[PDB]
Amino acid sequence: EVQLVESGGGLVQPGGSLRLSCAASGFTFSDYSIHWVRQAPGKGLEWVASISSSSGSTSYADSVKGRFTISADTSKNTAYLQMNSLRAEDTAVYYCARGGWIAAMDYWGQGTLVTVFN
Amino acid sequence: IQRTPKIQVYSRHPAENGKSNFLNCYVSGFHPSDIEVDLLKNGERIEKVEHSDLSFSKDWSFYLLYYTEFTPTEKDEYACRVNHVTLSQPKIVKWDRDM
Amino acid sequence: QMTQSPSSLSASVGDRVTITCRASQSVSSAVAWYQQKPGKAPKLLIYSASSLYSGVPSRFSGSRSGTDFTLTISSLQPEDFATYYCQQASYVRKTITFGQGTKVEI
Amino acid sequence: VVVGACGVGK
Amino acid sequence: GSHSMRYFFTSVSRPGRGEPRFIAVGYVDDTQFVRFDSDAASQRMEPRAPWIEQEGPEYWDQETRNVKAQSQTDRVDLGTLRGYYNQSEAGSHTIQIMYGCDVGSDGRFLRGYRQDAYDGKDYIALNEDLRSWTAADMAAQITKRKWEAAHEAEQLRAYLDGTCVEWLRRYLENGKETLQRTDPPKTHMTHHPISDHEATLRCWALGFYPAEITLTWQRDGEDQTQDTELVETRPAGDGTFQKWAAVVVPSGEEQRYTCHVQHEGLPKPLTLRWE
Ligand SMILES: *CCC(=O)N1CCN(c2nc(=O)n(-c3c(C)ccnc3C(C)C)c3nc(-c4c(O)cccc4F)c(F)cc23)[C@@H](C)C1
Repeated sequence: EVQLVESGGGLVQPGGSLRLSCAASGFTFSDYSIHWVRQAPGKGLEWVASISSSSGSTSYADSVKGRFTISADTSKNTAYLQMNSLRAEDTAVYYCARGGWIAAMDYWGQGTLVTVFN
Repeated sequence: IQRTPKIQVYSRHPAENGKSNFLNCYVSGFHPSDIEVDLLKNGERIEKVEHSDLSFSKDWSFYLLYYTEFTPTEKDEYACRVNHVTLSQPKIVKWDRDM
Repeated sequence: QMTQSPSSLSASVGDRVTITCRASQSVSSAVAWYQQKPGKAPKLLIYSASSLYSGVPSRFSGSRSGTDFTLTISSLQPEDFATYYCQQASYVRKTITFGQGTKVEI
Repeated sequence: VVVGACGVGK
Repeated sequence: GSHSMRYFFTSVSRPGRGEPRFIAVGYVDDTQFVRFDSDAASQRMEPRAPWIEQEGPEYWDQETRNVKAQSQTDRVDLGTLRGYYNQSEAGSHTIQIMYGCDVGSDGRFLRGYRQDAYDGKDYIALNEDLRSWTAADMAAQITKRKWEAAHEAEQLRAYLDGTCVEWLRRYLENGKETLQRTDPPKTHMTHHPISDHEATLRCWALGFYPAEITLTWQRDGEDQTQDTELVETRPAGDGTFQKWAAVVVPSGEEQRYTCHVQHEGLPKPLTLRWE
């Protein structure tokens, strides 16, 4: 029943800006986290950043620590990922997940390709 | 409900006259948390007494540690004055050197 | 640091395959196992390092021998050939770490 | 650390 | 070597005198290490250990925010439980909460706790399976229904099971020289005469940590446990504890009674005798 739909990623120049939006729907948004995980082409999964919808706690991967900022509008069921100072290594497929009370991202999105192109 | 405190007056180190110790008044096993503990020097209250933090045991009964710095001697006698909701009148427990 | 071994292992249908995960400084609570078929969103299999996620077939099972977590597929089937990642979360540092991934082949 | 801000209230 | 980190919260209502008083205390093992008082002017989680002051300002910013949110939560349960028991709104009432975790010597999860109490009596608790509550009376059944419909035991699961274990195994290495020490007791024995034909024997134990000790008075093998004062393990105040056991042995019969001390800081039990 829970559906996580992510959108808003595409071709961007290095040192640009993107705002990836994960439109959650199917659960009380305030009770679950929302994590952003990226899948570099060919390489493996990498956790990027995290948000706790209630209490407003964030986290970052120490490779996107100062560049990315996650926000989340509780009465829109939509968690955002603002990407600044985008490097050539930031290109991947960005999945938005859901921390599911069990210390595991039980529901995942579909993916949103971000192509940092020079 | 309401259970009376259990007072215990002692010293941090074994009592040796002339050597600085700490007088303790360990009140425990009481409820509710409203207690008034005074450390008495020969029937006179001591003003610079610190106390521990209000915790409780496994059965939800509180306990506090009121301590002050004193130097024991043969002349002086120390005690602890405890007034609780369950106690009709304040209880005076003399500091026995042997407990 | 955390190394998932091996980076690739090939086995036939019916075999018993074990993917190990060296979560040195991780609690057993935060260790979960995922299965990503190529070009698809990952799929949770194990959480708390031993508990099967609801709906996952009962041939998957995790364990822990010391500071080392293992995923075992008791009887491999021709749908369990994917890439498997183990996560570990550090509540102190507030970071989820995904293992490199073990590609199970035919 | 103390328990976070998740709960309901007795 | 099992270790535990417990948090004790005491919310006491004082109608007509301001807001309910809230006191929060945390203990790794038996060493307090944090503190919060709703009356102290600081209004912050105050460290009470030397090994906990190495935590950055973000630790004390989150910790203060998460303990005031519990202070305000307990400030509305006191009014909620007051109507649940239908008590007058001009009486003092106490809500006590304890939780934490037990981490073995291996550094692994053993057991997680969550136990509330209204007016000293048990109110509700979290079972060993960490997914079911144990209501204590007929007013706590409403809470057990609010806490099951809203999955209170499943959101809390990731804290006792995951967060306490990860954060308690941070204190045991930061406070390595303090929490992970076993000071053996400084046992001795004293004779206090009360009569010509009766006397008492006091078996002491001073300056031992952790507080878990056992003093027993055996009379030629058989442990008495009768006419044997066994005052509670009392804190010396400097991070160690004291305890003593007494007995009312008759005069001239001193040299047949023995004291045994079983502290984990001792290689083997002691066999104190008179003289
Ligand atoms: C009442 C319950 C309670 O107090 N807790 C709230 C949830 N929680 C918790 N805290 C936390 O910081 N993270 C976390 C971690 C460990 C790493 C990165 N980001 C976060 C937050 C910002 C989401 C928690 N992470 C998870 C979680 C993990 O570990 C893995 C995948 C998905 C997740 F959501 C979690 F389940 C709870 C986290 C503690 C304080 C318990």
